[PDB]
Amino acid sequence: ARGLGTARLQLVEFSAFVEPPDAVDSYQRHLFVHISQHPPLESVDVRQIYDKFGLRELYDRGPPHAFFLVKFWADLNWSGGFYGVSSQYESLEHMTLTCSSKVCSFGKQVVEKVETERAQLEDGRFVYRLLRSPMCEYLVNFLHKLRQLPERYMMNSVLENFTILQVVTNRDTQELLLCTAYVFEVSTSERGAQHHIYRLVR
Ligand SMILES: *CCC(=O)n1cc2cccc(Nc3cccc(C(F)(F)F)c3)c2c1
Repeated sequence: ARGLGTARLQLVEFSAFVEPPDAVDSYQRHLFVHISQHPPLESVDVRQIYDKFGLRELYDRGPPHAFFLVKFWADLNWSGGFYGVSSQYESLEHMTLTCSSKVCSFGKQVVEKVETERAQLEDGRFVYRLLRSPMCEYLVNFLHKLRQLPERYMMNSVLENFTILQVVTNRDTQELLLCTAYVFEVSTSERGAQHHIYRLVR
């Protein structure tokens, strides 16, 4: 694969953002993370991130190529605005998707989010839109609380135990389509949000 996504279901865009209250007057938005997919990928052993998450249960269930690892270098420099998460997938089949998002701190599932979104025909492609979903209030507080840590390495220390498991399944057939594991560091002030996309093997 050359990017995040199987060839049965591919991730177009994924972003967690904030819009300040004066975005109505003049629109700006700040990206905590961002993936835009609109050279093959490097390999990471899934046995090496088992402790951070069920990943082993899902991986043995398969298929292996559906599993990806993304690390974010989040932008945490930017209160009371809207906090949003947007996801967008594309496929050549017409499916109904179930997208579970399990957020674990220290391996303990803190928040889980399950969503359903059915296909839409758009220019020879089937587009799945989960745009502008409000962020969990826990995650807004955690992002807030992480923001005034006095040191960058303390932020990285806390984020060492903070993981997100993305599970996208065909709702009708119950089969797994895409699985992404998110591991977090914090980017510097001068750099924006960044990602690297690995592929989980073995
Ligand atoms: C709790 C449900 C929710 O609103 N939600 C669904 C998600 C799916 C995937 C990822 C995230 N959150 C996320 C993504 C990137 C970076 C962050 C961080 F807070 F900046 F660390 C959070 C959510 C949130």
